[PDB]
Amino acid sequence: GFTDYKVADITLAAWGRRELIIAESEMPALMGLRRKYAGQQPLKGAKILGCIHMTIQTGVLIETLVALGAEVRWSSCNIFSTQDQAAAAIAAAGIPVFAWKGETEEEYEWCIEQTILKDGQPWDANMVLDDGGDLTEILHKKYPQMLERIHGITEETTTGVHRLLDMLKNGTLKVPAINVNDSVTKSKNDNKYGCRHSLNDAIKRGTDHLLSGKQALVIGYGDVGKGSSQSLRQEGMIVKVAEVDPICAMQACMDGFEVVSPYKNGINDGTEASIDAALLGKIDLIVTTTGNVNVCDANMLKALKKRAVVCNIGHFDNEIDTAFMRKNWAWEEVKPQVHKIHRTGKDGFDAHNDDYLILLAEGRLVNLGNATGHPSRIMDGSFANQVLAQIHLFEQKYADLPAAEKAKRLSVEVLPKKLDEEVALEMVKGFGGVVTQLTPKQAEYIGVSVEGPFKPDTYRY
Amino acid sequence: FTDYKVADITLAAWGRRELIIAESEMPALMGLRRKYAGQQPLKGAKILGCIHMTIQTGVLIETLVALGAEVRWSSCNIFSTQDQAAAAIAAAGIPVFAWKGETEEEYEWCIEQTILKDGQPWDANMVLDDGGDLTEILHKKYPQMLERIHGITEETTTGVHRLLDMLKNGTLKVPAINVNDSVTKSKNDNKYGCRHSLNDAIKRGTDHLLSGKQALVIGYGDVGKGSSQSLRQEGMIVKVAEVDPICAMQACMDGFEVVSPYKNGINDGTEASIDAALLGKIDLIVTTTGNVNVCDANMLKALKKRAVVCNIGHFDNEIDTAFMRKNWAWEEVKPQVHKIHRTGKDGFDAHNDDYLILLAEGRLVNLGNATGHPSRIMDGSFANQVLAQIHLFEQKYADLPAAEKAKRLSVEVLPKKLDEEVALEMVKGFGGVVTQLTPKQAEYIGVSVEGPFKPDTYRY
Amino acid sequence: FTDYKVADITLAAWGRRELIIAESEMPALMGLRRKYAGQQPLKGAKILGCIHMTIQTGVLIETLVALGAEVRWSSCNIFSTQDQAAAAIAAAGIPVFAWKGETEEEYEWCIEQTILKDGQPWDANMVLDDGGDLTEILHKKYPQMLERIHGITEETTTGVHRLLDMLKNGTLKVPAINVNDSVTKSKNDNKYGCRHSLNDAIKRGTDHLLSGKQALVIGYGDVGKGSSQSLRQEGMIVKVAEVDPICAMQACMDGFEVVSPYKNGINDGTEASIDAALLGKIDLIVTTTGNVNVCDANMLKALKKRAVVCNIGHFDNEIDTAFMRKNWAWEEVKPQVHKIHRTGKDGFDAHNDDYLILLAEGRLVNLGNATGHPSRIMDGSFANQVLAQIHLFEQKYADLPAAEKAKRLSVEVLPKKLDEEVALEMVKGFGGVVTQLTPKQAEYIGVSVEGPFKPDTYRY
Amino acid sequence: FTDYKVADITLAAWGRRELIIAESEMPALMGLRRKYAGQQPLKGAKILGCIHMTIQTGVLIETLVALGAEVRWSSCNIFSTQDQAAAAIAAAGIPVFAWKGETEEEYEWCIEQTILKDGQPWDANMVLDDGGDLTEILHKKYPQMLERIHGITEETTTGVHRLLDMLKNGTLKVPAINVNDSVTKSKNDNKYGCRHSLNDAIKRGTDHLLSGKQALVIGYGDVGKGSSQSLRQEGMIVKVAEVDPICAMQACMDGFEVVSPYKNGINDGTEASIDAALLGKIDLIVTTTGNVNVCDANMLKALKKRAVVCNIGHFDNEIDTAFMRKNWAWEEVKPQVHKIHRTGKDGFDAHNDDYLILLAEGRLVNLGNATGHPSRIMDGSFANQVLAQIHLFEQKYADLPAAEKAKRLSVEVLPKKLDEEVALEMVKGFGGVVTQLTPKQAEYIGVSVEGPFKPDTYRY
Ligand SMILES: NC(=O)c1ccc[n+]([C@@H]2O[C@H](COP(=O)([O-])OP(=O)(O)OC[C@H]3O[C@@H](n4cnc5c(N)ncnc54)[C@H](O)[C@@H]3O)[C@@H](O)[C@H]2O)c1
Ligand SMILES: NC(=O)c1ccc[n+]([C@@H]2O[C@H](COP(=O)([O-])OP(=O)(O)OC[C@H]3O[C@@H](n4cnc5c(N)ncnc54)[C@H](O)[C@@H]3O)[C@@H](O)[C@H]2O)c1
Ligand SMILES: NC(=O)c1ccc[n+]([C@@H]2O[C@H](COP(=O)([O-])OP(=O)(O)OC[C@H]3O[C@@H](n4cnc5c(N)ncnc54)[C@H](O)[C@@H]3O)[C@@H](O)[C@H]2O)c1
Ligand SMILES: NC(=O)c1ccc[n+]([C@@H]2O[C@H](COP(=O)([O-])OP(=O)(O)OC[C@H]3O[C@@H](n4cnc5c(N)ncnc54)[C@H](O)[C@@H]3O)[C@@H](O)[C@H]2O)c1
Ligand SMILES: Nc1ncnc2[nH]cnc12
Ligand SMILES: Nc1ncnc2[nH]cnc12
Ligand SMILES: Nc1ncnc2[nH]cnc12
Ligand SMILES: [Zn+2]
Repeated sequence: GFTDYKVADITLAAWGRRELIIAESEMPALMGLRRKYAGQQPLKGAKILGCIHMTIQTGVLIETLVALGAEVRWSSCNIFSTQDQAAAAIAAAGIPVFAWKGETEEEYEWCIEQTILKDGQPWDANMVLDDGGDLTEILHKKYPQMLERIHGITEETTTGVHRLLDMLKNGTLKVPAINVNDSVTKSKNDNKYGCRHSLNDAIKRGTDHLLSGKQALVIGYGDVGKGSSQSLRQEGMIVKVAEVDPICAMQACMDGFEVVSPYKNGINDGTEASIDAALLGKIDLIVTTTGNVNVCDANMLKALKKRAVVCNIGHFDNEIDTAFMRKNWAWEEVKPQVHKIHRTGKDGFDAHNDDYLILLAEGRLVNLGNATGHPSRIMDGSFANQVLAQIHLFEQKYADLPAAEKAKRLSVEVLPKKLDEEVALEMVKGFGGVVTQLTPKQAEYIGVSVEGPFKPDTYRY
Repeated sequence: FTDYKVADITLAAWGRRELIIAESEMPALMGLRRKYAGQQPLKGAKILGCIHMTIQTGVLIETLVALGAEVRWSSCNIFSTQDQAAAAIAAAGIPVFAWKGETEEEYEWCIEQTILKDGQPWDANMVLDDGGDLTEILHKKYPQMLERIHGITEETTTGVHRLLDMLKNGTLKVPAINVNDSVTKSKNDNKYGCRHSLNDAIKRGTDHLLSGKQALVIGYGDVGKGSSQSLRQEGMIVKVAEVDPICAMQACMDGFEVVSPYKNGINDGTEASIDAALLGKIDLIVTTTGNVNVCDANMLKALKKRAVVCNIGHFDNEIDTAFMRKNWAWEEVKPQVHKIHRTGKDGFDAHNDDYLILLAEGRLVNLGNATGHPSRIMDGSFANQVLAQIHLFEQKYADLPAAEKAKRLSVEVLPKKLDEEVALEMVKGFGGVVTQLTPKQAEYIGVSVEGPFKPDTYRY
Repeated sequence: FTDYKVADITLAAWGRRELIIAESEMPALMGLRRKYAGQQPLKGAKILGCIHMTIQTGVLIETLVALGAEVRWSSCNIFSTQDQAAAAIAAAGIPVFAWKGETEEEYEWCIEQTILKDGQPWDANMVLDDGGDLTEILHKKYPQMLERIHGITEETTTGVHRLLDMLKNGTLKVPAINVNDSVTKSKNDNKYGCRHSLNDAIKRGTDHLLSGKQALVIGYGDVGKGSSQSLRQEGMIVKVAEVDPICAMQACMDGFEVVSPYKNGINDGTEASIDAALLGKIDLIVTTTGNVNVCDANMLKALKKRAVVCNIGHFDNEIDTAFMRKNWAWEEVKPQVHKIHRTGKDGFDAHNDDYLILLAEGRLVNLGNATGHPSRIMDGSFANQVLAQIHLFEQKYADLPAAEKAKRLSVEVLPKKLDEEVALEMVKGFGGVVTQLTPKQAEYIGVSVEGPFKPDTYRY
Repeated sequence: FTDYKVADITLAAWGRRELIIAESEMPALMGLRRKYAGQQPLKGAKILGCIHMTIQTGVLIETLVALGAEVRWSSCNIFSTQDQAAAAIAAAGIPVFAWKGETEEEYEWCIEQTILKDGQPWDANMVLDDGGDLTEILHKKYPQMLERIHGITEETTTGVHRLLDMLKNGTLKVPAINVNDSVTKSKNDNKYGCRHSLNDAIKRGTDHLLSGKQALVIGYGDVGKGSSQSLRQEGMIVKVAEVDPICAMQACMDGFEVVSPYKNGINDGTEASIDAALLGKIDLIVTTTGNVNVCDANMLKALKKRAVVCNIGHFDNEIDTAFMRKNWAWEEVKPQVHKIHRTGKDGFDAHNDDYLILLAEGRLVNLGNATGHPSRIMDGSFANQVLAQIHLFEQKYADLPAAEKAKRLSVEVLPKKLDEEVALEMVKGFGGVVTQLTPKQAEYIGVSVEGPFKPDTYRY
């Protein structure tokens, strides 16, 4: 009887299920939570609006939430990141999902709206799980009455957290949030090692280019930029790194990279004369990792070496000025999510023109657009933190609190270190790792309990 | 001038040549000399210093002096002094009591010579410490001196732990800056410094090939991360031990197998709990923890014949060297390199195969068997030290009214803005070029164009 | 009549777009097109080709044709064709019989379609082969055709071994060039190609994280060196098996532990000789040997649950997949990815935990589950192929008298000077700049300024 | 015993302690000592040896003696002797003339003391040489001695070139074994030895941070490959120069940018041909070529201020140090470390910023500023030397009639089977376990189960 979904092809469900069964075996933290909490049903009565890339890994997350008692309605947080077999397997399990690979922007917004509304009216949602803040923004702008009954938001990614903190600073945030991104088992696992795995993967799938011996420029050296620069350097690329943050730049130097700017002396005067044309004319690959806007700008695109590959692994596509390219240059599709952008003019191109760039995933997050994003064993950490964060906020029942008590709990918080450690331990056991137990004397010597937590909250890892 | 004690004053010219080179490798510190020369922000400061008397420390000392300070100096380890650096500092008219190869008694005597001048307490008003030994002696033996001291600037993880313990117990008498937890210290010195200097020290002491051999690194904090890289980049097969599952997760993701010396990780102190099969394959063990007895007697008994044993944490009690002194025979190979013969206490066969090689008698190996971290790394740590000395000296805690002392008695870190400023000088030293945000970009991410660029929660 | 057979001719435009990109990545091959355009050195050549029908092979084919040849083409593996490449070649009017996912019967039919044109032997006069299957079929079934063939140019290590065996037995009927042993082939394609494409294929088939997991690479020749790097650079903990102690020495020095699947390295053919403790910790096994049964049934039984098994040597008999077909149940995950359930032959539980994952049914994994080596690497191999075709075609062995044919049967390599010339074009493709020797320098080391730069004994 | 000259005989006990350690790191060489002690295959051999008088050479010498030889020894470089090794050898009753820091006159005198015993030619019958200086002196000055010599075993690439030049000109008087081109020498010592010892020597001489800095390695043969890895593994950004496009292709594929010091690679002797922008960014230049003047005066003028300059090829003429001696002022930092002030010849300002740092006066830096390659690597080279000495001594060329000498007068390598046997012992030293081929597998690949495993064409 179940029809409350919209996916590319329901017949892919059996394939998706085969891949979910494999992914379960690669996600011991998440599966450990399923086993530990199945009896208690800590999410019984939770009704979760979810908006995160509809991948196989998200499928295991969804089914864990459901196994713990929740009901959900789901969409993807990017137009190209859904794996159609994952979406189909979730729909076939009776779970509302509105997601397919290759959505238009209009369809993207419609999919989020289908999670929010059931049978033409607001669903009885009481929790939000978001990656990037688009669902959170729609709820605040269009559905404030729904937020009265929502207990919390659990936010996945750096960009989404920034958006929440902006709302909190402006006094416009209506429900408390957990910053899942800043668990160490998320930020220093997913953001870094996930991109290490999936950046080179996506570039190979899209282009099949040799990377060894070629020149790359990675814009940014935060967690994504660190993992991205390693993805490339481990393949034998000669990688240069750009940064605005001198501490991150110092790390890039010490890690063995030359630190450069696309602009002469680092100063963008807005003119083509401020571009380091000599530097850009030697770059074969540019990757944006910043979470910022226009860090690969029009003048940089004009100066790049002929046939350079351009991609973005930050959350939103506006890292690269693709609007400039759409307005001015001719796009030739090579295959899905791979375009040659011909710099010779807007109306048509010579099939044998040499003056083009190759753009991956139309500038949208390349790892998910041209490959399958991060691997299950990495997403295990992020998604175990999501489950714990959902349990915590659902149990706190913010929406049921009196006004004076809401005022004290309206915050953006992280999970306690003890839980971060518990996720990490399950990850380590998945690798067959064996953690040593402190003796009582050793635990006393460093001032911790034998079971942890092992570090002060100031610790950076 | 006679108010010093060093191994050999005639090494001064060599030390000075090396200081002049080190200046060229320390642009953050040299930038501070230029920036603050006019103000003389340390005029009237009288600084008790206790930190490894290396060439890099020499550049630190001379920066403090160039900013107006007077100092009295000792090393914080018996084997870490570079005798040419000590000589060059003494030859400049600066009181220094330090040499490579001190006894424990001589070590304590050197610290006491900084504290006392012409037989009585110096009129010290600032403390710069690495590991907390000087801080401990002042609190326990010279509490009256602390009434006139404005602050302590503490270099290293172990020393900071000790300060935070004092603050929690209410026994810390003056405010402190935790220099260790600047990012340009902890995530530069503690990690990349050990990356550079661990393999260096092992090569100088043993000249052993590392490629293809098996290592066990105990700990995966900043020092353990850098140490594991030092070995793996040489082609060692490195296994990592940890108690902290987050640090263990990082070791797995970084490409290491995570193992325990004890079966199932359970250290009951019995020989039966040792993973003898694992330890019997290890060619090199390195301790990085800041903890006690992490390479214990039963582990030492089980190690592969001819394994190398060393420690790069602050104190030698990471390894049970007392057990080895009590039970086994020590044959000096050359200074700071001993073969420890597991055949018994009273003599050894010159051709015995059942020995371990211990470096620096278990004391920090990078400084003991080589020269510690390189100048361009120590530039970051020591720029932070100078800024921290300026900050606490200018605050004049000792002279504050009682109500204001109560509010300022704390262990603090430097502001992120200054950490970034030190980083930028370091980056320029490499020829790196940082990009400047446009106004639109700065608005988009919610920061000022000049920084700071990250919230205080950020981990890098 | 369409004198081709491909999966889907509508993929031609896509293939053509990818050919145009690949041309830009293959400067040695495109340089040959330009250099030899005038001469048409392959005018009159009629080349039977059997090599993986990829985009890279497409550029090779079109270079041969641009130099005057006519060709008839098939793939040398059932899973290696890129259907868009085959379509683009068919659409250009070139006979090609190839698709991804051939049966063994279809594979042999495709080779036969190259050999026969319109129901009779084509008037072939040249052979280009990868692995020796076409060479074998010609000798076994069409020996009269070899009377008119001037030579064979053989791509890969396995094919060369087969040719040398024929030469030793007196069964080889035409001379050959060993293309594999150009340095710009063996030490480029076999090593760096596998470095690029092994981890690529494993990711596409499984999307498994590799970092922190345990791999066993069987063999450490050129393919094993590149394969081990592919995995270790992703953070795998890689162990290496070898029978050749020189290759094993290189693996140790490169930072790998060298192990055997068998106790003390001795296989007695029973499960008791398996190192079950070792195999029970392995997450991925990769065979690279060119040998037979190097991942045998007893090893397969002992592997860790849910281990990935794959082969990157030329033929699938490196792994005992016949044992698995006879005894265990195969569940297709997706094309070229099977779970092999060790619970029995007749069915499986969808939730069984005791399975292995086999890629490409044991056929070469880089081509089966991804797209093989990248264009910029295949540029070197395929430049050598073109040069080898030119050389043998020009020599005209088939036109020699019978007594002279007997004396001119050999297996030769290309001269070092040409290997250097290919390498120079590759380097220029990266933007590299080679220095020119001064006359004094060239005299000092005993070479010509233009090369060759090394004696024939040199191993690089 | 007085028939020696060393720096300080009292260092003998230290040398012996280090020899005993080195023995445990040299299982191939010690395996030969044990295997051949009974047979005494070198009984009656009288070996003139000229190779770096290190601890590793000490183990070599004592192995030759243990097998029956008598020797007379000198070093083949003025800065490479370890004085404790020389003392330990002299204290064992073995004639050795070597110390660290010889003058050129003393260097020649030391070689002459090996050649002459009590003022007259020794009754030498074998030569062991590293670089050809002893070989050249014998041919030019002592041709009568060569009549009674059975062979030369030559260690290094430069020496082999010199022998092959003599053979080509018809001036080589006795047969030679090219020890360099065993795989367990060239692809072990030349590459992995330099990987270990280059960064070691730079750190000992300068204590400079390498991570994040720019290096230029001139050459990408075995020494250049190992050198480039030594630097890149420490986090240097390494660029590579080459004249050989095949070696340059390998550098690109290995992840390096390939550059020339000269515009378009044309070294026309002019200042304007220097790529000033490139050289002005280089912090470290290392020469690895075996060629002459590859770091020339115009390059030295253009280098970044405070760049480090060193050579790891056999001879110091890779760098134009004569130009620097004639034009610039040298300030000794410490032994084997000079600042070269580009401000003029007559004195310098102690605070001048415009200088270069030269290590070991341009002589081989790994031996000059550190201890060269490690024992476990030199084990391979020196096991090959022992085998080569045995082979040529047993052949007794000097006793053959003139017509029979003609057939054996050649420069040859050891058989692959022996190369494999050395490698196996090396692998067992790491605890590696080689797999034994089954008879069916050996048949499949066409080899004997015991080896050799590869054709003579194989490049590894
Ligand atoms: N694709 C993925 O799977 C994935 C995974 C995790 C996070 N992300 C996204 O990637 C982005 C980066 O995340 P993060 O965790 O690395 O954030 P981060 O804050 O740790 O790092 C971003 C870095 O970009 C630098 N930067 C900003 N503007 C710059 C400019 N103009 N030039 C150069 N450098 C500049 C900043 O200084 C900072 O160090 C965010 O959008 C985040 O949501 C994507
Ligand atoms: N030698 C040097 O030049 C140098 C440089 C910087 C710091 N240090 C010293 O090195 C030590 C480590 O400093 P750090 O910054 O890395 O500290 P840290 O807190 O970052 O790391 C120490 C690690 O040891 C682990 N650990 C504790 N007990 C353990 C046990 N029994 N087994 C395994 N792991 C265990 C902890 O979990 C932690 O991750 C300190 O003593 C510090 O003062 C030395
Ligand atoms: N997939 C690809 O794209 C690709 C590329 C190049 C070559 N190849 C194929 O890969 C195979 C290997 O080629 P190669 O050039 O490396 O050959 P190689 O001769 O250089 O190396 C093969 C190695 O396998 C080792 N070996 C043999 N039997 C063994 C055993 N039982 N256990 C352990 N090690 C064993 C040998 O000692 C040898 O070192 C061949 O079949 C070749 O045709 C495939
Ligand atoms: N220091 C050590 O311990 C040590 C060890 C082994 C060998 N060596 C010596 O090192 C030298 C190199 O030995 P190798 O075995 O690497 O020789 P090799 O022939 O393998 O390599 C030398 C390389 O230098 C390149 N080259 C020549 N002239 C050049 C120039 N003008 N610019 C750039 N590149 C140029 C050549 O093309 C060649 O690839 C020899 O002198 C050898 O005796 C030293
Ligand atoms: N595989 C994945 N699933 C969900 N979110 C992701 N973010 C990055 N990779 C992802
Ligand atoms: N070189 C050095 N000088 C001072 N303190 C140090 N800590 C580590 N290395 C050091
Ligand atoms: N340690 C060493 N001893 C002898 N010859 C060498 N060549 C390189 N290193 C050496
Ligand atoms: Zn999102």
